[PDB]
Amino acid sequence: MRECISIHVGQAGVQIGNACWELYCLEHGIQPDGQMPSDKTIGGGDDSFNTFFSETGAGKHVPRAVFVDLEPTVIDEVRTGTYRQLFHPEQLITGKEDAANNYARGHYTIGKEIIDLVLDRIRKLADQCTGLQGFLVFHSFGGGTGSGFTSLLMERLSVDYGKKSKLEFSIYPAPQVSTAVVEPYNSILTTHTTLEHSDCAFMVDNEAIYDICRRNLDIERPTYTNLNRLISQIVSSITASLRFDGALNVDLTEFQTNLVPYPRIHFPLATYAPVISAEKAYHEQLSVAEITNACFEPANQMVKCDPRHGKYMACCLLYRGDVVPKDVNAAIATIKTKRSIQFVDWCPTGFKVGINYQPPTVVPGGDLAKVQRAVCMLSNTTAIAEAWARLDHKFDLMYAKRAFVHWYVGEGMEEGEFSEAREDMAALEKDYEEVGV
Amino acid sequence: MYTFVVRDENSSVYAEVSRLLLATGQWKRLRKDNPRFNLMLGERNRLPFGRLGHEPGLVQLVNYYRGADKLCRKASLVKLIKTSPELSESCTWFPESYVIYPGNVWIAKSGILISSEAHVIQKYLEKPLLLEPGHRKFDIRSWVLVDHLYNIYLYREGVLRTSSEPYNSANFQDKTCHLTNHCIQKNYGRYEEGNEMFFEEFNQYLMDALNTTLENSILLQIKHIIRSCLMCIEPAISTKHLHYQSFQLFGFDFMVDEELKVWLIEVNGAPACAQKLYAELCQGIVDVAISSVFPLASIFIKLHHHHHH
Amino acid sequence: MREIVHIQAGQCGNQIGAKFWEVISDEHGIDPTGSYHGDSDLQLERINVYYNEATGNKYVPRAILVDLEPGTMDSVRSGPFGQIFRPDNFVFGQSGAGNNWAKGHYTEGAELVDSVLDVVRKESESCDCLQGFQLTHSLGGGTGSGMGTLLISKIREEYPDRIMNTFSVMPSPKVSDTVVEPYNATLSVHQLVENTDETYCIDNEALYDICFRTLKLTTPTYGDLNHLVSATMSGVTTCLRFPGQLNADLRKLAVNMVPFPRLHFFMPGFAPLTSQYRALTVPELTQQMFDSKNMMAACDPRHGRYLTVAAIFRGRMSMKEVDEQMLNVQNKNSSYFVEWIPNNVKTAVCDIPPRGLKMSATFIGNSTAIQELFKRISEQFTAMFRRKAFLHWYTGEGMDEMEFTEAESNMNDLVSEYQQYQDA
Amino acid sequence: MEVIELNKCTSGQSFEVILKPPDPSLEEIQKKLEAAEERRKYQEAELLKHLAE
Ligand SMILES: Nc1nc2c(ncn2[C@@H]2O[C@H](COP(=O)(O)OP(=O)(O)OP(=O)(O)O)[C@@H](O)[C@H]2O)c(=O)[nH]1
Ligand SMILES: Nc1ncnc2c1ncn2[C@@H]1O[C@H](COP(=O)(O)OP(=O)(O)CP(=O)(O)O)[C@@H](O)[C@H]1O
Ligand SMILES: COc1cc(C(=O)c2cccc(-c3ccc(C)c(O)c3)n2)cc(OC)c1OC
Ligand SMILES: Nc1nc2c(ncn2[C@@H]2O[C@H](COP(=O)(O)OP(=O)(O)O)[C@@H](O)[C@H]2O)c(=O)[nH]1
Ligand SMILES: [Ca+2]
Ligand SMILES: [Ca+2]
Ligand SMILES: [Mg+2]
Ligand SMILES: [Mg+2]
Repeated sequence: MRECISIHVGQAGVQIGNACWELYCLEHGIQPDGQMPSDKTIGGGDDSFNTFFSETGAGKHVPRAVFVDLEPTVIDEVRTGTYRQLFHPEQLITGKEDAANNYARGHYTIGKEIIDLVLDRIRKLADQCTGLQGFLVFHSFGGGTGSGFTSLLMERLSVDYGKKSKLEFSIYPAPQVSTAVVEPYNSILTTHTTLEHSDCAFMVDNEAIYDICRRNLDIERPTYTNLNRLISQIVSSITASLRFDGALNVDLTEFQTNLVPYPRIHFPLATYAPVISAEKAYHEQLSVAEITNACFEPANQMVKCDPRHGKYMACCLLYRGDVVPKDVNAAIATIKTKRSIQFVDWCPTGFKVGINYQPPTVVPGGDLAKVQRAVCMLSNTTAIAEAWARLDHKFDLMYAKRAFVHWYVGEGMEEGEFSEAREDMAALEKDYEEVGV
Repeated sequence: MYTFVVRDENSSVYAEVSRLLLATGQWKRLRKDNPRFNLMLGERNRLPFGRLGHEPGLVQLVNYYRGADKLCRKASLVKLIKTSPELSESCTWFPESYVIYPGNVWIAKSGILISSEAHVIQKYLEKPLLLEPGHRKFDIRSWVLVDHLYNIYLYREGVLRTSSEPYNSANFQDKTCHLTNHCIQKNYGRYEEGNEMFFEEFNQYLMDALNTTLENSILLQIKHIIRSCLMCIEPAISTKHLHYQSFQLFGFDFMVDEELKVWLIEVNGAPACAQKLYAELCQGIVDVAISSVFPLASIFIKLHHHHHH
Repeated sequence: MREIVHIQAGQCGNQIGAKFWEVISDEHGIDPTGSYHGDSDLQLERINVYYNEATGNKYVPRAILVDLEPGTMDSVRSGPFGQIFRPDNFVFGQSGAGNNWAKGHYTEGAELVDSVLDVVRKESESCDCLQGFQLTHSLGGGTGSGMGTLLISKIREEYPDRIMNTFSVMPSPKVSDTVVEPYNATLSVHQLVENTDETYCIDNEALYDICFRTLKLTTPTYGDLNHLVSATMSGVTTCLRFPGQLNADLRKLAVNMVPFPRLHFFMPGFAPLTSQYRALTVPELTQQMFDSKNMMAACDPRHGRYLTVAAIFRGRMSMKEVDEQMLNVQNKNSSYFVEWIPNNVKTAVCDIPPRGLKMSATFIGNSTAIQELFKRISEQFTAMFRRKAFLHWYTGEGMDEMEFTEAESNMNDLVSEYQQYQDA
Repeated sequence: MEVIELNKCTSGQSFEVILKPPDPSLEEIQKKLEAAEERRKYQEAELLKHLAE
């Protein structure tokens, strides 16, 4: 097997990491102290779960994880929390002073003083790996640490580990969930600087997740805990094929090959069904037809947009639970006739299906009900540019007035880096349109 | 107080829907670039549909259907009809049309050519119906309102955009008797005012000169064509279950031939109304399309027909 | 970033400053001797921001009390919470500043300033992570105005990367000690424009009107005005003093409220206005906090546009109701919030309410309407300055007329700058 | 509708179904980080010079 290092930058990265590693532990039957009773090879192994966990002589299973924050409060809840014994303290890295929602402060100022420390703790994990694949990087677009320090890590990770793949899990900013005014600036800056350094990136619009939690979980005012627990199910779906026996998406290189033919257009749309409330007394369990069909409804997407006015370059279906191939193909046959699913002329209209028979695991006392079967569609549609356009418009509105810019310049950053980053985003929007019309 | 913006100044129709809303005392108009609106009255080109429906706390509606351009451009209207099974390549009510990029009489259009020698080449209807006294061509314009629920509403008043020059079989180069557009004519208003015969007068002519009615001879085929065309594209454009909602006024253009067979010519995405009818149509758009989504403190005929088979 | 060093300067500075410590020490359950006698743990989780922990489990305000005469500071020591302050942090000269900016900034204050800075450094030294400074003062007298802005300038030299914050009380003929106040404020505004990150503009005009009109107090004392100031100060420091959701600090506030560095003058407000039995519904709080009659700076927010807004709700209430209501004013008054800064209103909630009320709201607006405040003071200035009236008091302390002309120009510039963005 | 490359195991199975056919260096990073520290320390100098005046 080939090991995968997960890196969690910023508050949003760290708390989403918490959620994912909690879920992974439940899925593989690993406990808070880190014992895994069902493991018989004590002290080591090369099972699929070992891609994400190392092992010790005493039988602890240890996340291949690095949590990085420029301030201590959030990672201090990992240090004192339920899964404190799970991690080695050297994996949990904190600063003293955060980046105050300032890309430039995260990237240039407070970044410079901590980048060498973090790459060192990353090297400590890379030296325990017989054959490292690369990295899963979790962060917000909006935070200063999330935007700024991530982009510098991604710059350095290309130099020190040029052979390895890098995937992003990126939280796109939403007014409805603790947005600051400057996050559009932060989002464009980090997107520009990280674009060439990232192989495949899964955007999760906080707006989409928040409404899913209102509409489908009946949660009046969703907390980060609600959103993260749901985001981690989508994450688990996507990383299931790295951690379990299977033949679709078995290494990080395959995610790029299957979902990303055009390297810059590397933002696959995630769609997920079914999301059902645990407080719902009566629930009629949904079928393979009904949940595959739910994958083409915008209300279930991780970013709101309209795939019907865009073109597909790749589509994966990752099923978890009681599913068989003939049920999937029958559902695919029905759906092709009803909906607008246009592909690009140079790609085969098709679907790579992955089925794992273990149904989705749910956190006890969580908000999601256990379900017999679930699915995560990963589709590289040009419709996701809708999200870039929104973000670009907000940038244009503020940047026309030079609003807030002085805070960035005051950290050594040149004004030209704004319009430069915005030009890359102007080129990015144009790539989507050529391919998509 | 609901809110709206205006991003088309040319729109004769939505100029009047803008003025009707303000003069209710319950709708404030905002600036062109203010994001916090209930209703867009949008542009024709490049309407930014990707920005709609992402404003927390507002329900956003817009007067265009994203994707409706497929029925409204000539090139893609032909391509839609040739490819969709529900309107087959053996479609009886569409004139035989072809596409090549830059009785055997044809017509070319997107500056209009009619010959046999010489964008879309179309079968030219050599034997059209001719209103007497006159011996003259006309076309019918029907106004259709598709609301947010995809109810198709046909407005009861249409209009005949008539010619006022006798039709000619030998002479093609003369454009005034063959092409019946209101702009190209301005005998401008010899037989009826401004080359506009409304539905009451045209019903009576049919009763007298032909012993039939507008409803039977023509309007059933119109209702079938409108309903066939809009239900074809419903999956591609419907805003049911979407983060913003759409309505749209369409203008359908028809030709009636000698044996009373109706033929679709063009669907019009941003249609102008007729001078008399603005008052009543623009009020109906408000009642049905706008006030349904945004309630305050029938002129249409609804098209629906679930035949079992 | 947790520790703040509080400085209070002059008569007004020490009066409002003393009420702040009375108010917030009651909210954190600290008594007049410094001992905690509370009930929640949430009262002590961010107590480090304003207090040091001493021997015997005592809490001592990180407060430096500055004046150029002993009167007011002796009243503070005699007053109800006087014993809680560290006695070494009382730093005071003897001759006063005679409501003279020049005496505060250039002569009398010069003699005393370095010993204030020794205490500031002392308090700074034993901070784990200092986020910056807040000063309470008026701009109309001599000490708080002139010496207060001298301190600010000096603190920026020594701590250029920390945040400077002011609660700056503006003068008005309705609540007036001397005719030279417009001069003293104009000289101070020039200092504040350059050397502070955030300034809360408490206009005394506005505090008087709130006491007169919208509270039915016929004869307002300074104590009646200072009730309103201390309640607002408690309001705007809520996120600093209790948990939590946004790790709240002075810098993040500054980054998000201040789109252009010179335009950092905020218009604070409070709801409900007090001096009750019925608790306010969330719609009422939302109406009242945005109401002109509840603003502490005598400006009509309808005469300008909001650049940024920070609203802080306090008490047990439905956040669903808060979000709906906060979205309702933005969507029903959308012309008054600039379109070119998307989503410029930021909302925050804290479960603990202030003494007396069940629920309350604190408003913090960076409106371009603040220009009216600076124009009002610029007119009062020019009325006198065109005849060089009362200038001898300043020229006798070594100042030139040039320095007045400069300050007049710098303030009229500030007013032009606010006007640029109100039409943009 | 052809169902190709079908692989199975005990924990799941996977297949494809087709409906129709058709970096800067360590020097340059440490460079432009240090160029922003110069502009930072220049700005602080112009402040400490202006305060000295
Ligand atoms: N989904 C999710 N989003 C979060 C979470 N925490 C913060 N965010 C979002 O991330 C953005 C703010 O960035 P953060 O990650 O909190 O900031 P940071 O990276 O810690 O950076 P600084 O605080 O600026 O140093 C906003 O869009 C928040 O809504 C979380 O736990 N889950
Ligand atoms: N196949 C055909 N047979 C007979 N007449 C035809 C025809 N195709 C076009 N015409 C005539 O040409 C005229 C204008 O053509 P067409 O309707 O395609 O353009 P147009 O864009 O001006 C309609 P509008 O702008 O009102 O939607 C019509 O009024 C019609 O009488
Ligand atoms: C000092 O008191 C406050 C601090 C803060 C913050 O720390 C903070 C953090 C992140 C974002 C924002 C913020 C502020 C204003 C706007 C317009 C915005 O979009 C974001 N602030 C916040 C406060 O207000 C809620 C504070 O006041 C008590
Ligand atoms: N709101 C308020 N204003 C005050 C108070 N004391 C003085 N002022 C105002 O402050 C100005 C006088 O400044 P003062 O603080 O007495 O002078 P200093 O001691 O030299 O700084 C005038 O505008 C007064 O109206 C007070 O307790 N509350
Ligand atoms: Ca093992
Ligand atoms: Ca002396
Ligand atoms: Mg943070
Ligand atoms: Mg006095």
